[PDB]
Amino acid sequence: GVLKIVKVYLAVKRRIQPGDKMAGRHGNKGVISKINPIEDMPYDENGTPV
Amino acid sequence: GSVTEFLKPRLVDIEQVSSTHAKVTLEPLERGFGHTLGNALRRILLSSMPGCAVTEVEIDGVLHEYSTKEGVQEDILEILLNLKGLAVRVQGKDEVILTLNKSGIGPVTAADITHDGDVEIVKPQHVICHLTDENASISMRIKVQRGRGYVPASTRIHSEEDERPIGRLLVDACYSPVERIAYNVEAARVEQRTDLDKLVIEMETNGTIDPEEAIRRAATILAEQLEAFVDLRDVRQPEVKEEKPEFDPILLRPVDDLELTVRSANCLKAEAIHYIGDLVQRTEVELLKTPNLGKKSLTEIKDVLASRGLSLGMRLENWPPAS
Amino acid sequence: TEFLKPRLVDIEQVSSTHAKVTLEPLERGFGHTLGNALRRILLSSMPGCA
Amino acid sequence: AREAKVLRMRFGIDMNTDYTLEEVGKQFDVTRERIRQIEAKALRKLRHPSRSEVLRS
Amino acid sequence: GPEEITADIPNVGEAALSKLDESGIVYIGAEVTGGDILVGKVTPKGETQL
Repeated sequence: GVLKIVKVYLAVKRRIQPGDKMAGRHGNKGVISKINPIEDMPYDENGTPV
Repeated sequence: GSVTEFLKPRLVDIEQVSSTHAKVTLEPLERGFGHTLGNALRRILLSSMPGCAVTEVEIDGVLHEYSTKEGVQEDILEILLNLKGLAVRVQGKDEVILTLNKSGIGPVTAADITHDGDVEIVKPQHVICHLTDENASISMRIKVQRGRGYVPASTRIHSEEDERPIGRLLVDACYSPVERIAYNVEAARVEQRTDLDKLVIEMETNGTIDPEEAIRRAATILAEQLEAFVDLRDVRQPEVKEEKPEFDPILLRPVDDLELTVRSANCLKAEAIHYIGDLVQRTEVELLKTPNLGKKSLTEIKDVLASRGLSLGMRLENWPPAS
Repeated sequence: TEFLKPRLVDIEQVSSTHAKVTLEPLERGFGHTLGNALRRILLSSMPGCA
Repeated sequence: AREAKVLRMRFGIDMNTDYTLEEVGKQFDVTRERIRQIEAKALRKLRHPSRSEVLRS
Repeated sequence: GPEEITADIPNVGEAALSKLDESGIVYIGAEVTGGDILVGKVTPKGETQL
């Protein structure tokens, strides 16, 4: 072609946005829905949520 | 007003099992209320809680968070993650800067941090780094603030520090001091009646907060939110924003948008000239009497003003309407 | 530093008995907290004669 | 009119062929500088409106 | 004509030098978002008529 070129390596970090294709190990396909705070998720006799 | 009976709840024994685990029991409670206040207090505690957390970290010799440093067994990211779970208790501030200098062989814990008279560290044994060689040395500045409800670095794209040096590394914030929250109803053996319950609240925190202010602040939030449930005037918003700019919108921008020399910027900042709305209506006569402003600075102003189309020393006696 | 207050308040009475009330400005979980709380109060903790 | 036509004719808009200071100075009696004076004054008028300002970019 | 890598990009503000150096290349470690400039580059083109 011609002349000089410039490459720029930039790094981004993405979180688990609602819609990411996440699956298990037994063909357990799935798509993340919503986000759902910890304050309103199924818990037991202890503080441990899910 | 003269109806109903009802009762009142009160705090009893706060069994402090450990510095992180605690138990808050509320004995004077009925059956309906004792099981109703459970979810309310639980949700407000597992979220709507203050606490302190690290937001920014500036380390010497490190530009971005994807780099490393000589003599450090852990990379920068790991160090940042170790600073994520840093138990800090600030006395009476909303922003504190903790300096951390440490050299020589050995692990760098939270004890190596310069002990401040305002900052109270719960666990000074918290692993932060692992210096290998004896010639290795690290010096970082940690910024701790007081907030609520997560809020990572992705939320603030650039709404803080217009410049912000390259050295500053942004870290996610875990404000909520409460880890887990559970509660049990249980029949209360109140030496009085027979049909009463004692809402036992099992709590687990990081030790950066005591059950006292925790439960009281939570109930305070619940009360303040129930305050709007009294009267219901159905207040609407007036809206109807005005849509007719009398002057050019550019005059609403500061002098920093002019993009000029430092000296001229200091002169405008010393002459009480913040926006360009004042500089655009300031004659050269007043600019000549300005300290440290010669021919170069004046030519600089007229060139950076005429380029944007505007002029110098005009008149528009409509400043500033009309909020 | 603290929290905000609900400002937009609407109430429509589909008669003298049936009614609907909406409050817009609210944080996470608060809608459900006050929801369940008021629900548990209105369904038993209310006086009245029968 | 003696300013709209001036700016219009000088920079040549909505009339195809654009003219110079001389061809406009002859059709308006006073030659050169005078027609340039008004041409400059018109530019002075456009220092407040934001339409063309934002149209710039 | 040839295309050069410079920082003298036409129609730019203070955001130019904000992320870019004296040459026209973004500093290593700078935070960039959708819209920012990474490499200053200009291409020659006269005529245009206007």
